[PDB]
Formats: sequence, structure tokens, C-alpha cells
Amino acid sequence: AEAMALLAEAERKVKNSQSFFSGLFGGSSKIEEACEIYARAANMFKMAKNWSAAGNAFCQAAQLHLQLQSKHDAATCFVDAGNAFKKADPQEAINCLMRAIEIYTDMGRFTIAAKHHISIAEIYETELVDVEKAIAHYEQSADYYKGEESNSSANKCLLKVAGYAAQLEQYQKAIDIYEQVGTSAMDSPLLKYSAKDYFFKAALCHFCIDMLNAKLAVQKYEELFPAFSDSRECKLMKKLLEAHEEQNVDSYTESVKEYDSISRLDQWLTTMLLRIKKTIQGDEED
Amino acid sequence: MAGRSMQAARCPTDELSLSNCAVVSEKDYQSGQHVIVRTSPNHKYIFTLRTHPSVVPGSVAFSLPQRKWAGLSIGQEIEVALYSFDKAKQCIGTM
Amino acid sequence: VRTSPNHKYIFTLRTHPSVVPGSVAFSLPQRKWAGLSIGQEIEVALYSFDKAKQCIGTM
Repeated sequence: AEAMALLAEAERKVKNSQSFFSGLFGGSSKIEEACEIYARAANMFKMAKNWSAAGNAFCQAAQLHLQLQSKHDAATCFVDAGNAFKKADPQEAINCLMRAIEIYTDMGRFTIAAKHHISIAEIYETELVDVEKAIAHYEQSADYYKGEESNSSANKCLLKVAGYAAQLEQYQKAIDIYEQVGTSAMDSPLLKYSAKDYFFKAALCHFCIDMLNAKLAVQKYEELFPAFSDSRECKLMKKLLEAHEEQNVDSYTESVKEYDSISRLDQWLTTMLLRIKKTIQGDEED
Repeated sequence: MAGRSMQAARCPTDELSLSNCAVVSEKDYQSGQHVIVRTSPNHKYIFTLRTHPSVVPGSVAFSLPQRKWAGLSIGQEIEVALYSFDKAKQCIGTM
Repeated sequence: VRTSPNHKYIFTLRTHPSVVPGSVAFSLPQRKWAGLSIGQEIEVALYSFDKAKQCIGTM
């Protein structure tokens, strides 16, 4: 219960012994008791809905637990310190997880480093928006997930790179990413149906390109075009290529006049719609 | 001469698109010369050069019709080489 | 605007933040009247008119 007395009785109990207090063995029993109690204390603040004070209570517990010698669960206390300000409003969970991930990889490990590097990336994408750094976090983290054949996040965090990167700034990465996912997507008997929208994303990114480079993917890809769900990928394209190439808008726009009913359009698709018609503006708008 | 790495770009303006000539820069080739674009060990195409002070040294600009024949993309690497005709059987008479 | 030894054209200035210091931005008409494309370095110089003779009265 004590929000303060566990602290006050442990702060007078944390001290290095070169004195009459030294004696025979260390005070590692004392700081072990203290850090277990700090863990309970950061629990009682989080139970009391104090995720800032609780999160800082995790921060002392999480930093002081390394002082005996415990890098094992000090990483867990770092994640708990991160989860508190991740749940609470502000930042500084970013530092709890950057203290976490380096120490976790310093154990001789790979996975959870990436599994919270994505957490920092989610914060720096959604919340503490630093997408030019979060996308690097997805990138290096997906490099770790690639080097462990955890193909899930290996494809996923790359998709998070490319879906925002293409629209904002990186163009050859768009098709290079959606082809790297697309080949091994065609490989597995589990994956080759997810490849349809993956090559849709490879195609409909136009990179200031007026061409049928999407049709280069058509006469590349294993569509099996009697599968009509790729006609919402490329017959869409077989209209709009020549709509954009004949600088025409009442066929290009008509494609989504009919395609909005047969497919709900999210923000990224309509932003790419607006992207290719900014290329149409640059073809038409004087 | 023997061939160099070039990068495909877009024709500067609509003025050089009605000439059916590969627009380049004066720092690389020279107006009057002919070239043979190479894209594979089986697709060899031959165009005419025309300099223009807007092309980037080390890149060739093509119009859509030229790009609509050779399957060329805006932003790829291609090997372009000067190609000199022979005035015996290569002079067109009935086309 | 000085581009070549036989093309001296006169334009009106208007500052704007997006433009890069040491770069002049033109519109489609201008760039289709002066025969210019992006990536070519032009020689820009201020020019001042004669108020009595140049001012327009019937155009």
C-alpha cells in the first residue's frame, strides 16, 4: 500500500559498504529486497492508475535492478517502464525501450530486440511521429527478422516501410520491396494469394512513370487472369494506363467511380489515386 | 563508341518529340551521330542523336512513341553505343 | 533573362519562399516562350525601364 514508506526504508538501505557496515558479505540481499519491493511499488502505482508515477517507479526499479547483477529482468523492467508511458500520455518510454533493446542484444540475442524496436517504431509512427526514424526502425528490425526466418515481420515491417515511403519519398524501394515479398509470396502454397495486393501495390505506385510498367508486371506475374480478383489489380490498370497516357480523366476517374463500390477504399489507396492524378495534372494542368 | 551505361529519362520538351531523335546532352554525344540502344542480348534498337543543353551527362531522354516501341522505362540502366551505317545496302530507297 | 547570345527576354519579379536562393522559378507559358527546361543554368539580371517611353497606353 505504501506509496512512500517502502521507498523511504529502501533509500536508507541502498549504500555501498566500505565501513563498519561491510563485515563479511555484500548488501546484495538488501538491494534484492529493495528491488523486489520497488517492483511491488511500481505495481501499486500502476494499480492506482498513476502511469507516470508508476512508470518512473518502474524506472528506478528497472535501473537499480542492474546494480546487484541482474540484466535478465532489468530488460523486463525496462519494457514495463516503457509500457507505462506508452499507456500514459507522453514520451520517455522511448528511452525505456532504447535502454531495453541494446541490453537485450548485448545478452547475445536477436528477437526481442526487434520485437520492441517495432514498438519504438509504432510510437515514432503513430504517436511521437518520427517516421523517417521509425521506418528505419522497421528496416533494421526487419533485417533482424529476416536473419531469423521470422518471415512474418520480415514481410510486414517492409510493407510498413514501402506503403508510406512510396507516397512520401522512395520510389524504387516500392517495387523492390513489393517484389521481394511477391516472389516468396508466389512460392509458398500459403502465401501466393496475398501476392495479389502485393503486386497491386507494386503496380499502382507510379514513380513519375506514365508507362505500362504495371503491365510489365502483368506479363511477368503468374496472374492466371481467369482469376478475376487480379482484374481489380490489372484490368483496373489496363484502363487507367491508357487513361493517363491519353491524358484522359473521365475514364481514369470512372475507374474509381465503379471501383469504390466493389472495393472499399482506404486512405492509402485514395492518396495514391490522388498521386497518379497529380501525374495526370502534370500531364494536363497547364 | 563501344558502349556506355546510360539512364533513361523523359524528353525535355514537346519540341524534340516530333523529331524521332534520341535527345542527349552536349557533354556526352553530338548532334548528327547515330546510336544503337541495347537492352538485352536479343533486343537491339537503332536511333538518331540530337543534343540539347538540358539532358544530364550520362542519361538519354526518349519520347513516349520511342518508349512505346522499345519497352523502355524512365529510370533504368541501358547500354547505348554509337552505330555507324554503311552506305551500300543500308540507304533506304523504297520504304 | 539571358540564356543564349540571341535571346534577351524581360520578366517581372515576385519573391516566394519555396524557390531556392540562387534559382528562378517560371511558369509553363514563360518556359514555353523563352524555350527553357529545368536543369539549365541561366544568366539573370535586373533590368529597369524608361517610365515615359515604355509605359503602356494602348495594347
